[PDB]
Amino acid sequence: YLIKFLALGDSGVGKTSVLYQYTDGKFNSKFITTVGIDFREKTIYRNDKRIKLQLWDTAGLERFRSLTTAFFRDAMGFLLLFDLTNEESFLNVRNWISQLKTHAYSENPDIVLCGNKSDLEDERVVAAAEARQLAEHYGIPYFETSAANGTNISQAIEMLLDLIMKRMERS
Amino acid sequence: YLIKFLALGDSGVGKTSVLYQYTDGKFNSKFITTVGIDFREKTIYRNDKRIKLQLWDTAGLERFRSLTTAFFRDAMGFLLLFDLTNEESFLNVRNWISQLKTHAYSENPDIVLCGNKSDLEDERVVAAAEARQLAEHYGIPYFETSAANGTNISQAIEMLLDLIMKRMERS
Amino acid sequence: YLIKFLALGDSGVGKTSVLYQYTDGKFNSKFITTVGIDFREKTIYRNDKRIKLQLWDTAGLERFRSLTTAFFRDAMGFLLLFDLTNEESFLNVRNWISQLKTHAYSENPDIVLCGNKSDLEDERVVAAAEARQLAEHYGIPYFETSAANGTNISQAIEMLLDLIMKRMERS
Amino acid sequence: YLIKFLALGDSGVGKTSVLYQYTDGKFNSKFITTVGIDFREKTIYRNDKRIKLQLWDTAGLERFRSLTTAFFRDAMGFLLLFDLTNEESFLNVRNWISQLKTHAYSENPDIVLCGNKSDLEDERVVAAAEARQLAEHYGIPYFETSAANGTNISQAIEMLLDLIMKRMERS
Ligand SMILES: Nc1nc2c(ncn2[C@@H]2O[C@H](COP(=O)(O)OP(=O)(O)NP(=O)(O)O)[C@@H](O)[C@H]2O)c(=O)[nH]1
Ligand SMILES: Nc1nc2c(ncn2[C@@H]2O[C@H](COP(=O)(O)OP(=O)(O)NP(=O)(O)O)[C@@H](O)[C@H]2O)c(=O)[nH]1
Ligand SMILES: Nc1nc2c(ncn2[C@@H]2O[C@H](COP(=O)(O)OP(=O)(O)NP(=O)(O)O)[C@@H](O)[C@H]2O)c(=O)[nH]1
Ligand SMILES: Nc1nc2c(ncn2[C@@H]2O[C@H](COP(=O)(O)OP(=O)(O)NP(=O)(O)O)[C@@H](O)[C@H]2O)c(=O)[nH]1
Ligand SMILES: [Mg+2]
Ligand SMILES: [Mg+2]
Ligand SMILES: [Mg+2]
Ligand SMILES: [Mg+2]
Repeated sequence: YLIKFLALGDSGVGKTSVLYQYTDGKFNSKFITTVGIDFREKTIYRNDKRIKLQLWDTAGLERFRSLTTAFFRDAMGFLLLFDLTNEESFLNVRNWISQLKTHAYSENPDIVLCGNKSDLEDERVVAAAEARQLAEHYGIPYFETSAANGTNISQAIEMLLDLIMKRMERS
Repeated sequence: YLIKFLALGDSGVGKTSVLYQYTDGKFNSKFITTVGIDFREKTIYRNDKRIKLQLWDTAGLERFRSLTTAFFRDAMGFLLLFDLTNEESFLNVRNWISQLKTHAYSENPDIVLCGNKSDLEDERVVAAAEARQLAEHYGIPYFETSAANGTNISQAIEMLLDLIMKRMERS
Repeated sequence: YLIKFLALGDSGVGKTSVLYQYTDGKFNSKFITTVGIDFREKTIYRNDKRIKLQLWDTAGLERFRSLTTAFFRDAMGFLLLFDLTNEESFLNVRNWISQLKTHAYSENPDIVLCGNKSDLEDERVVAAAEARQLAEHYGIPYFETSAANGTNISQAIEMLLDLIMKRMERS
Repeated sequence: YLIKFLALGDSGVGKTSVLYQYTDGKFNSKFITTVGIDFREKTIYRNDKRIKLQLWDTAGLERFRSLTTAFFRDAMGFLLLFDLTNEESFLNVRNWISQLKTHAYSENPDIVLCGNKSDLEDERVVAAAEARQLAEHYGIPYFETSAANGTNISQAIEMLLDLIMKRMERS
């Protein structure tokens, strides 16, 4: 009931800003383009249970992440993000979901897709339906998040917790 | 009938621009000198068959590529490029073809050499015969490509597909 | 009686400046933000014995340190530092002490926490009690060090030497 | 009778300029501070034999070199350089020779120490005797080299060839 999952996606998505909105309920706009392999942890109570939630952050400038073979290997669920203000990030989601399924333990591992930076209404480039459709072909939940607003952040992470808690219970 | 091969060579050759000309039939002149380990995938029909072609790109600033021991190890053919406007790139091809043969699975693995940036007629430095000769000593196909024009791009990749499809069939 | 330990913590703490104050008894204010994996060595006489002390320095821009699986794996004690003039460094100590216990050999390995840059009285941000309290919850020694002054440097390293010498003797 | 050795030392020593003086008998003053893991090869005739000499270059900004566990592991001799115009480089030689002996195959592996940049007479900082003394305590050959002049370059590499050829013959 230590629960570990991994946040991943492209550089600029906002997976550092997103974990901090959840862990600490506020928004640091300052963030070095991550070089290392950090994590924030925090105790949650969901289904009247003990959850030491361990939120592992990754460097956006590699898919060598999930080649960690311990950090990725030890993780139980994945939180794939993209930026709703660059298409490139969104288009890679297929390649991400793909490489997860292959290099992961289970054939179908527990994933939640977030389209971040939703507050940037004026720079939106990914259309919501197309996103929802991509969520359909894979049958994984989708949330339009903002680490600036907090919109759907808690929902999104709580879903991933609920998914793997189900997986844990099914066993 | 998922087919994986790896594009490699020196930094500036144009192996990112070349995969995008093939995948998407156009030319992005913008490309950050690759830091990560990306790939584009795409479904092709060659010999009335299902081809999920997986085009793996590498960072030009290492031969630590092919030390990937999974990414290189899992790949079935190699697409070695050089720039026809710097000799250094061309001269390394021997050292590349060399280190492939050694660190690869088969004694003779399936390779296609491309001399890229052929549109840069005014800055050409490698002479075509010398290139063809180098292709001779190793008995691997050679194409003078441009990611700007698309010239010989499709031909070149289709050849590499045809080679490993032959290898697959021979087994 | 070659003794190896590893200095680690965040970028800017002063673990390069601290090893040099100890090895060489003076202060180089010049220090490139470490890119490699250096060490200083030096022969010491503690409990009337031969000590080839090997002081391994790490790059502050990773927890991929302690994933070294030889450099970290071969080390016998750890010297965790933080800067008393940025809270972030101090707050990570928990996450450091945590990840050490997990990825290390022994359940409880030999650690000494240093709060560096104590000379920067005017920019002090971590309160001494809170630091001492953090040392309490884990039961590991704590020193307020300066690589500029030398204050508590020798004490701190000599303690870590004494701890693992005890561990060696107990075996 | 493929012979592999590895050139290593600190960033700025001149181990890229030195291999090129040997391979090609001239001096490129232009050299990006190496990021990757290159090698030059060349066929030599020493003791009336076939030598495919493989000269592996390393990035100066790590001792993670010799952690390559294939590139270092596959190498048969080592060519340690330092700059005669910075003491730091020279002082590390002990730590280099040390870490070689430990992480290498044989207890005493085949090493040749070069003090490079000897042409920079006006900026010389390491005194020749002190260098020769350091060579004495370890009993490995020493040459004062210049990649600018070619002075002692061929001698130095030919010695390392002769050493490991002896080791090969003794077996
Ligand atoms: N306005 C706004 N900016 C955001 C949002 N999420 C992230 N950012 C901003 O996007 C930039 C990078 O986000 P960051 O938190 O570094 O994301 P990351 O995906 O962890 N970066 P990397 O992949 O390089 O490690 C910063 O400028 C950050 O403030 C968001 O929802 N809204
Ligand atoms: N004119 C022209 N420019 C080209 C061609 N191919 C690549 N380029 C240009 O060459 C530069 C580098 O191309 P790029 O694809 O990044 O090369 P790379 O070898 O993939 N780089 P890296 O190894 O770092 O991944 C870019 O400015 C790109 O437009 C070509 O056929 N013609
Ligand atoms: N005033 C003061 N400056 C210090 C002290 N210790 C380190 N510094 C300064 O802190 C800066 C970085 O210190 P350094 O030793 O390089 O830090 P590091 O923890 O080794 N960094 P990295 O993790 O990037 O290798 C340098 O400017 C150095 O002078 C100290 O005790 N007092
Ligand atoms: N005058 C002079 N300059 C030299 C000599 N050897 C190398 N240099 C110069 O020193 C600089 C760096 O040398 P280089 O060969 O790149 O060394 P390196 O050790 O491979 N560097 P890295 O560790 O970053 O890979 C360049 O300006 C090069 O021209 C020499 O004998 N004399
Ligand atoms: Mg980040
Ligand atoms: Mg590229
Ligand atoms: Mg440092
Ligand atoms: Mg170099």
